[PDB]
Amino acid sequence: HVPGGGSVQIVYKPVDLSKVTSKCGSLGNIHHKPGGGQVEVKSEKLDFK
Amino acid sequence: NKNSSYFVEWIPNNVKTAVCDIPPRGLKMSATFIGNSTAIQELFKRISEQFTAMFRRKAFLHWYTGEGMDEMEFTEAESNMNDLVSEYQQYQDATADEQGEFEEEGEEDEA
Repeated sequence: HVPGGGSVQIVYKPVDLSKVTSKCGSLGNIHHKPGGGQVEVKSEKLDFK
Repeated sequence: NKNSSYFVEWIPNNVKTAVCDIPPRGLKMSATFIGNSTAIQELFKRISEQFTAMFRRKAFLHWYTGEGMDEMEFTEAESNMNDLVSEYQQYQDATADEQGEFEEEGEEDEA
């Protein structure tokens, strides 16, 4: 007679991470509009015919 | 903290607390322990060798077969206890370090 059993195997799945996006707001915007254009407002026309 | 060697390392912080207001009659305060250790390997280690000591020689066994049991069943009770003591000994001092399949991809080779 061969005496019974004496054999198991481990309940084991290794852990890892997939498709974890680096979605931080650290560079979250790029858009700009200038603070108006350059103009002259200080001078008269002096249009005395 | 002082007994780190007596806890298994991949179950963290191995304690269940719980507190009742009401003590046992005739004690001002008490606590109950229910500890689950690998140490119980000892029970199943001793009993399954004593069991192979018996069924290997069909000793005491005529009384039970004599009630309608079969030798397959002694084998399956044994098969399982030996399997069970092998499961508690698989986890006796089982690593928090990764277990098995330690093989890899190599280096790029000239063609």
